[PDB]
Amino acid sequence: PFFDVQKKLGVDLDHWMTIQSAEQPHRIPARCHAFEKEWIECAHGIGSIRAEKECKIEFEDFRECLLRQKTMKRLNAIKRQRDKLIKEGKYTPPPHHSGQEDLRP
Amino acid sequence: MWFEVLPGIAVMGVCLFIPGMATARIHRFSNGGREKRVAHYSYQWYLMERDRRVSGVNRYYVSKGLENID
Amino acid sequence: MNPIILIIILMTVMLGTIIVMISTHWLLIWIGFEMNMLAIIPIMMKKHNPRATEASTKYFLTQSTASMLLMMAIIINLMFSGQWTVMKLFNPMASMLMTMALAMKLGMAPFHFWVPEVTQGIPLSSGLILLTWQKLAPMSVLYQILPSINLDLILTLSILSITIGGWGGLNQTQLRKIMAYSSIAHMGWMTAVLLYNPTMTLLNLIIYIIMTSTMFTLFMANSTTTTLSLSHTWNKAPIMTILVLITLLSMGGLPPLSGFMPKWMIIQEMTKNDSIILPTLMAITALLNLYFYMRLTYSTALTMFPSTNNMKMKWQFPTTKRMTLLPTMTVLSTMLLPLTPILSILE
Amino acid sequence: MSLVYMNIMMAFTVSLTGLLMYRSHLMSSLLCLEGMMLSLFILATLMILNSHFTLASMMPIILLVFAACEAALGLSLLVMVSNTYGTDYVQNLNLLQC
Amino acid sequence: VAAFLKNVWAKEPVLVASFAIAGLAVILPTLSPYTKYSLMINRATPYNYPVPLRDDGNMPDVPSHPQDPQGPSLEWLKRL
Amino acid sequence: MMTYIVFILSIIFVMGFVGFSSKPSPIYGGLGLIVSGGVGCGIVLNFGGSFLGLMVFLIYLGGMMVVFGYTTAMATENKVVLGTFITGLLMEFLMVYYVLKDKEVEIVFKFNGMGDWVIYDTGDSGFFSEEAMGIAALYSYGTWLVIVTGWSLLIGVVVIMEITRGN
Amino acid sequence: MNLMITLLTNFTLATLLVTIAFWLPQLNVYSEKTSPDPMGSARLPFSMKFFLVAITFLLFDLEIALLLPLPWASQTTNLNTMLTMALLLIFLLAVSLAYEWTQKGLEWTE
Amino acid sequence: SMMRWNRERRRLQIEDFEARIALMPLLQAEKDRRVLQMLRENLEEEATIMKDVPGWKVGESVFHTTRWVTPMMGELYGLRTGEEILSSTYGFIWYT
Amino acid sequence: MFMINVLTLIIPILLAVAFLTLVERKVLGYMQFRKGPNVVGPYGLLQPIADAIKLFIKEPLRPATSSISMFILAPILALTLALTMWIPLPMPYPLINMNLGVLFMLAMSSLAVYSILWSGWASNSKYALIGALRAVAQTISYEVTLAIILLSVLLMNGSFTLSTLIITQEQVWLIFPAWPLAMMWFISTLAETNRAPFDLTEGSGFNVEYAAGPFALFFMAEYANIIMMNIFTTTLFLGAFHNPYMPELYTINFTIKSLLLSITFLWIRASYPRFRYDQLMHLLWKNFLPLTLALCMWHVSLPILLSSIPPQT
Amino acid sequence: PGIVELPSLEDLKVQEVKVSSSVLKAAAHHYGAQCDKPNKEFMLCRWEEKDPRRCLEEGKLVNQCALEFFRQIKRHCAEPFTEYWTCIDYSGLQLFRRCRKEQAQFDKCVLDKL
Ligand SMILES: CCCCCCCCCCCCCCCCCC(=O)OC[C@H](COP(=O)([O-])OCC[N+](C)(C)C)OC(=O)CCCCCCCCCCCCCCCCC
Ligand SMILES: CCCCCCCCCCCCCCCCCC(=O)OC[C@H](COP(=O)(O)OCCN)OC(=O)CCCCCCCCCCCCCCCCC
Ligand SMILES: CCCCCCCCCCCCCCCCCC(=O)OC[C@H](COP(=O)(O)OCCN)OC(=O)CCCCCCCCCCCCCCCCC
Ligand SMILES: CCCCCCCCCCCCCCCCCC(=O)OC[C@H](COP(=O)(O)OCCN)OC(=O)CCCCCCCCCCCCCCCCC
Ligand SMILES: CCCCCCCCCCCCCCCCCC(=O)OC[C@H](COP(=O)(O)OCCN)OC(=O)CCCCCCCCCCCCCCCCC
Repeated sequence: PFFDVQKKLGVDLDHWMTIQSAEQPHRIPARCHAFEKEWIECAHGIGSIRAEKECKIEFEDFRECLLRQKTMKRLNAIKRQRDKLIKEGKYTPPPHHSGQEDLRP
Repeated sequence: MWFEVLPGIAVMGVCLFIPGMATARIHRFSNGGREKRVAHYSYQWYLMERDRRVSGVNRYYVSKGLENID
Repeated sequence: MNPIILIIILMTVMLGTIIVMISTHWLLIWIGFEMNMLAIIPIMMKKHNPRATEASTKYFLTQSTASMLLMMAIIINLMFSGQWTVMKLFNPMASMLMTMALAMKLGMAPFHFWVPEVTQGIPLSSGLILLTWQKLAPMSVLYQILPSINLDLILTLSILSITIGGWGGLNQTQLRKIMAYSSIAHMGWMTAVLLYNPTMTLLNLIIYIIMTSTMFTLFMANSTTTTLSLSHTWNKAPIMTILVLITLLSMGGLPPLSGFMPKWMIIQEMTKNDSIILPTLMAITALLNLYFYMRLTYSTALTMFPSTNNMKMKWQFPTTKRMTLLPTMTVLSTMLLPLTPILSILE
Repeated sequence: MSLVYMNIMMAFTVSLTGLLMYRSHLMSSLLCLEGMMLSLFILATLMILNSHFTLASMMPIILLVFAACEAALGLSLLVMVSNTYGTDYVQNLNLLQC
Repeated sequence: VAAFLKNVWAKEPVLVASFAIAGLAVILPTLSPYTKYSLMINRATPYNYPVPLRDDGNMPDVPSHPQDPQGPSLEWLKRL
Repeated sequence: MMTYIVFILSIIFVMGFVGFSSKPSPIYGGLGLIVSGGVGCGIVLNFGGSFLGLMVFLIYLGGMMVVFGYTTAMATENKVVLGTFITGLLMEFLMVYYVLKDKEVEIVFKFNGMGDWVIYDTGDSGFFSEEAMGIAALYSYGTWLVIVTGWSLLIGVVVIMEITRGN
Repeated sequence: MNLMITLLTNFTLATLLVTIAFWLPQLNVYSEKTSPDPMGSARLPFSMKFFLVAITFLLFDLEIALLLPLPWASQTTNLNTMLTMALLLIFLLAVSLAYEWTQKGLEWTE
Repeated sequence: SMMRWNRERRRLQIEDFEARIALMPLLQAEKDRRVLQMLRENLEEEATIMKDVPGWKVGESVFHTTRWVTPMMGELYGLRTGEEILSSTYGFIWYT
Repeated sequence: MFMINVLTLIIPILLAVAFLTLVERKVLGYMQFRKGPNVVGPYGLLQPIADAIKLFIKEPLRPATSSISMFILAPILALTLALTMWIPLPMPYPLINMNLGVLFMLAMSSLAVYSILWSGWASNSKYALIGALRAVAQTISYEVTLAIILLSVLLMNGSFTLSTLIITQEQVWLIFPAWPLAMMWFISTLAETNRAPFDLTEGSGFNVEYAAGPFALFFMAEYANIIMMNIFTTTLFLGAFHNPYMPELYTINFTIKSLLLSITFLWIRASYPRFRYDQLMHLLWKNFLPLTLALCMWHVSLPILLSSIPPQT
Repeated sequence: PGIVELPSLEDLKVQEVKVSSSVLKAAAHHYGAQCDKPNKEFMLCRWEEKDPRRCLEEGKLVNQCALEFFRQIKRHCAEPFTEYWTCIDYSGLQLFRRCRKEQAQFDKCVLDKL
């Protein structure tokens, strides 16, 4: 049983640590505040059975914000192709990716 | 008498004087005649790396003032 | 033990279970389980003999391993969901680990290997606390994560608990090991209907707590810890034999008694869901529980085993033990089946 | 996911299988349990710092304190067993077979 | 109520000092006039950027320049 | 080599666990868990959790493992151990060789083979540490958490003094 | 990086001085001899009291681990709550010491 | 003495924070141009590396949404030398 | 350049530990109406050198140890932790200017009991093991008041930065608002490093089973900890004037104060009889710890009632 | 999904404020006094659009108005300001509290001449 005493008595014992989108000290945002805000505002009140299949896009964007699976897979792809082209001698790294260009600011 | 102990205390005091004096000299030597930049917080490191990028010699301790802008 | 310290420690056990029940954060679930274990350790070492220290060591090792698996499941949920809400789990690895951890806390088979040992090592009031109050927290956590539980894992745990708790009590003469294998079988019954209708899980939990509390309260009132010590009760106080008769015929699921109320309703919620084979195996396996219950009724109520001479002295003194709620528990654990549609209050 | 999480999870499983396969002593079991706790601490800390989720920075300390209190309780049990048989051997704890 | 106090100050002066310091530490923040200024300083320390507002037209209490008169003032902190 | 440094520390971490999960003796096991705590502190410190790594030193190693070694020194005074050690080390090196020759692996979850420097943030947190402020919020926001932790520690004192009494 | 260089230098100097101190008089040849303690061969009696002071240290050290973010927590804006919970943690540490006192737990190591 | 001097230290801290607040729009604008510079350079090098790969879309986002996502460390420094990577990803942590 | 900075830290540490033995024997000489060593060098200045060259060619004791590895690693950990306590000390500028240098020093001084524990377990004598367990229980006892006094003091600092603790004390020594914490701090640092009247490892000590070389290494780690804790007490209560353009004013000033405080250790070991073991456990758990909790509550609630909360930065 | 939209390298070119951090921190309060409006339009645009790509043009106004801030120092009070930011630049934490009289000379020259 989930005796919801916190909603009954109106006290906030531990809802504050529950999500990243909650209120943080000195307004420090989490790295996936916008993604989790979109996922929670999608999935609020519609129940979990509708929320697993009607908020799939928001939750997959939020999960890939969390773990960065697709991003690191894409960086593996680009770095692997780059190293293959350097090994074949068909590509050269540019001056700004060799560290010789007096950075912007 | 009691002043015989002062040579040993003086040698121990010189050995305690060496590390701080030497690290002050080394900090003034490695940083353009100035103190070492204290970066405990992320904003201080961002300003320090911005100094390193605008100095043009990849040393943060080369201070560019009004002679650099037009 | 100081009575003030005993009150504070039992309030700490109850506060740990309440923190598991009322909180919306996984760290507070874990804190409640840690507090519950930390406070129930002196209830087991109340009498300070080597068997209670061995039972407390086995309980510590199993519940600590379970709490560490529980925290690993919480942490993988934090990986794959970024949030701490006590609801469904967002990874089948976290779901498997949390169901394993709660199985180790409930003593469901094949993680049951601490329950007949620890209950044998500790007193009867502490065994009452272990077999009744310590089931309320993990069944609540299982109640709240049931959209994430794999059906195959929880049903394997359920039927394996029913069969092992059935075959376990057939070889036992110690009353505490009989009640412990009875515990394992009834936990299998509670978790088998959990993903189909968890209201029947709460119903079986309440009826089980009433029947186990009745039997441990009768054992405490009569100071009987083995079968043969329970056999002397007809010569000391005969009404207790009638009460253990009606309570053990209740716990075996025999109608018209109220221990038939859970499992019938459990069958009533599993034949809805196209499952005929599994509640049939469950019902047929429950006859083993009913067999060793009938063994205890043959030794206690339906025959008269020979007593000793010194029992004649114990006729001259009344029972002064505070048999708290024993007539209320004995009425509620037997005569409650005509009130079977009261179960909707658990919805 | 990240590469360091593989090593911290494999560390947790190594300390688990050490805790799930006793050799002789109860102290070695408690040490494997606290290695499990240490790996959970490191893993929770890397997630909470990685995501910049601010309020859960007080989470691993809690995960320390309770579990360390747990270890204290375990050490007490070990001592009581070692006051009965002279050693902390887990093969002395076999009275509850009967 | 006082003979006991001289008794415990003779026998255990460390515990009398301990409970006196702990008693002052509990009751005395409720009695000081300066406990308000702790909060009034700790909210007036700007760790964040004071993100400006879109001027709709009805904000007479919000300035349009930092040196405007209206807005929160920290002259109480300079003066005290 | 240096861009993998956190990874490298984690390797030593796992090596240290095979140091004591193999359980050679509880005292060498305590030493292995001390070395593991040191390198896991290094893992935490290389993300910016300075306070949490110093809690690994001050409270875990210097506070609790002291009590483990202290109790062990007053309560205790093969080939299975060596085989367990080499088996765990070889499984770890096979994992390292796989994820370094493929840059991707899947034991139970999918794991990238790149350095874990890639997943960081490219911003600054101003005149605080985010981790120090999240721990400072234990007293302002975390009231209930402080209540249950202080009650569990008081009850921990009570429970230890009850069960170590023997009466 | 400068810290790791400093730690490695200090550990290297420590290891080098330990290697000197164990191996510089191994160049000496001096002799050999037999060389066979208040207790002779009796095993160490377990003193319960040293274990009690160790566990009491551990519990108060966990309470100190809770108390450590107070210099950072004094900067908060919820100062009445912060002051209440700070004084409450130090009061529960005092209650732990009072219970450790009055149950004779601090005895013969008072 | 500590009352007067800690009040003075709070006034000096507020002065330094107001200096930072006056500087933050310039540093924010320079940071925006910095990260857009690095992403444009990485995009052009991705377009000239990922040509042989069949079915490759250069600059395809891994997110379904069209919202700006804050670029990861490996998205900016994924194609640079190891010194710039180490200096940018462990510079503040390893600074003394 | 930085390796030069590390060596100019740690070599004069070892030389100051060397001449601390001469200063100790001379000051304990004159406080006992006699002279200390003055034959060997001119006024005795070659006594630590003669002592070291004697000890490093003494025969090893060649013992049977229960463990080779911990018998080796106890002086290694001793010298390593005794030398790395020096690196965050702002004097006027630290070697490693870290944000949590106070917490670093507290954690590394908490790790030093493993040298006592391992070097007592490595000796085969069980009575030596009893001495090691008593010394470890003493040290971990007084670490409690180290931590709580340190926290109660740094509530007036604002952060765990050691270098900010100079900026704190530009107007007053921090021994004026916190002298009871100061005097309990001084006794607690006196009881950490096994210094009289708390040296119960003189009476069997834990390291009576080592050779003369490794005993000299344990001894010099002990004295490095003595000079270090006196410098730490100097920075933390008796903080000096700091000119950013002439740092040697701060260096000479904290040097003179740290020498007077180390001489005060020497002047305390020649003045009092030793505590019995339960009497210093009574000193900690029943005298220092209630006052330390009371003054901790007072220094929590005191910047709030005075509106004198220090800045974080 | 979609191709990400990034502006060109010609869109990102602007005359940089190539001064150090102490040169900025020395003139920080007069910058916040005098360069209020483009900085606040930029940070309002930056917190509302939540996208740097929508805040390029306003960002250039920031980099347009800071330089006009410094030229007007370089025309009139280059010597008191150089004497002031050098003293700010010596300190490791870059304190204001160590440099109050060069601050008084610089603020005197700014208040008179500008
Ligand atoms: C850090 C800079 C230097 C510091 C000072 C260095 C110089 C001084 C060194 C002196 C020599 C020390 C050698 C070792 C001494 C060991 C003995 C020892 O310490 O015993 C401790 C003794 C122990 O007591 P005892 O054992 O002597 O007495 C008997 C005690 N019973 C009954 C329990 C057996 O005293 C203390 O613990 C006192 C600690 C400090 C107390 C500070 C009190 C501050 C004032 C509080 C308020 C009082 C007013 C009332 C309330 C007002 C409210 C408005
Ligand atoms: C959705 C669910 C939410 C939760 C709902 C409520 C769940 C209630 C679960 C009840 C579990 C009871 C646990 C055990 C009792 C707790 C109090 C206790 O510790 O009692 C033991 C006590 C010890 O006495 P002692 O002296 O130590 O015994 C040795 C001999 N001298 O005293 C004794 O030993 C005295 C002997 C008799 C004790 C009888 C106690 C009976 C309590 C249970 C009543 C039945 C359950 C309540 C109704 C159903 C609720 C589901
Ligand atoms: C940071 C500061 C650290 C300071 C550390 C050092 C403190 C002590 C400083 C030195 C004190 C004075 C030393 C005097 C040594 C004795 C001199 C002497 O006259 O020795 C006589 C001896 C035998 O001479 P003989 O030929 O027999 O005489 C017959 C005459 N008809 O002749 C001999 O024995 C031969 C000569 C031996 C000389 C030894 C000198 C001492 C060496 C100490 C090592 C450290 C030196 C300083 C290092 C730091 C500075 C570089
Ligand atoms: C028996 C074995 C042998 C025994 C002898 C040798 C071992 C014991 C003695 C050495 C102990 C090592 C302690 C290392 C960590 C100390 C804590 C620490 O690093 O704190 C300093 C600092 C935090 O301060 P902060 O200013 O916040 O961070 C910089 C950002 N401004 O943080 C930083 O600056 C972080 C710097 C980068 C990360 C450095 C990580 C180094 C590797 C970890 C420890 C390796 C040793 C492992 C074994 C230890 C055994 C206990
Ligand atoms: C409300 C604010 C918060 C209060 C709590 C915070 C406390 C902070 C300090 C931590 C103290 C922790 C440990 C306290 C233990 C107390 C129990 C005790 O020590 O009792 C025994 C003692 C006699 O000692 P004995 O047992 O003989 O020991 C042998 C050698 N002494 O017995 C005694 O010495 C008698 C002790 C009781 C009488 C003391 C009276 C003190 C009066 C101080 C001024 C008024 C304070 C008002 C506050 C409320 C007091 C109730």
